[PDB]
Amino acid sequence: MTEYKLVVVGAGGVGKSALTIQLIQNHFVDEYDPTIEDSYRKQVVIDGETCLLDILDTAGQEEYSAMRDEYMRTGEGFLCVFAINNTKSFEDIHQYREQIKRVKDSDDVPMVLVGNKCDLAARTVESRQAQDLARSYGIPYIETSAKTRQGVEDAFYTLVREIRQH
Ligand SMILES: Nc1nc2c(ncn2[C@@H]2O[C@H](COP(=O)(O)OP(=O)(O)NP(=O)(O)O)[C@@H](O)[C@H]2O)c(=O)[nH]1
Ligand SMILES: [Ca+2]
Ligand SMILES: [Ca+2]
Ligand SMILES: [Ca+2]
Ligand SMILES: [Mg+2]
Ligand SMILES: [Mg+2]
Repeated sequence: MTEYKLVVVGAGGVGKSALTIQLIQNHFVDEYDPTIEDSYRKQVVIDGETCLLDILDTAGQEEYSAMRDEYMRTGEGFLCVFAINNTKSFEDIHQYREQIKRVKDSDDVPMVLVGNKCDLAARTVESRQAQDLARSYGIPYIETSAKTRQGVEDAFYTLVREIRQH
C-alpha cells in the first residue's frame, strides 16, 4: 500500500493532539497535556486507495520544542494548525510555514491550513482572514473541531490529496 507521512504543527494548545487522536482513535481529549513528539499509524482507505498514514504530532510549546525541526524534516505534508479563538496562533502560522520550508528545503511543500476549535464562539479569526492567508500560500483552508469531529477527516484527507498533486 501507499504510505503518507503527515506532520501536524502549530502553536501550543491549538488542538494538534486532539485532532490527531480524534482521527486515529475516535474520541476527544478534553485535558491539556503538552506534547513532546508522538507518532501514530493507521491504515485507511482514501479515495479507493489503501493508505498507511504515519502521523507525527509535534510540540507547540516552545519549552518542549527541542529537535522538532528534525521530526518535521521527515514529513511529506503538513497540517498547519491554529485555533479560531487564538489570534496569536494564527499570526504564528507564518513562522511555522517558514520552518517547514527550511527543513524541507522547498518553497512548495504540501500543506493545509487548519482553523481548529470551530465549535467555540469566542472567534477572533474570521474565516475570510484565514482563507486569504491560505490563498497567499496556494493551499486550502479548512475549519475543524476535534470536539465535534467537524472537518477532522476532511483536513487529514485533504492533506493526502494535496500530497498527491505534488
Ligand atoms: N472546544 C474545543 N477544545 C479543543 C479542541 N481541540 C483541542 N481542544 C482543547 O484544547 C486543549 C489543548 O488541546 P491539545 O490537543 O492538547 O493541543 P496541542 O496543540 O496538542 N498542544 P501542544 O502543542 O502543547 O502539544 C485541550 O484542553 C483540548 O481539549 C476543539 O476543537 N474544540
Ligand atoms: Ca474525553
Ligand atoms: Ca534546510
Ligand atoms: Ca498549492
Ligand atoms: Mg499536543
Ligand atoms: Mg478582527
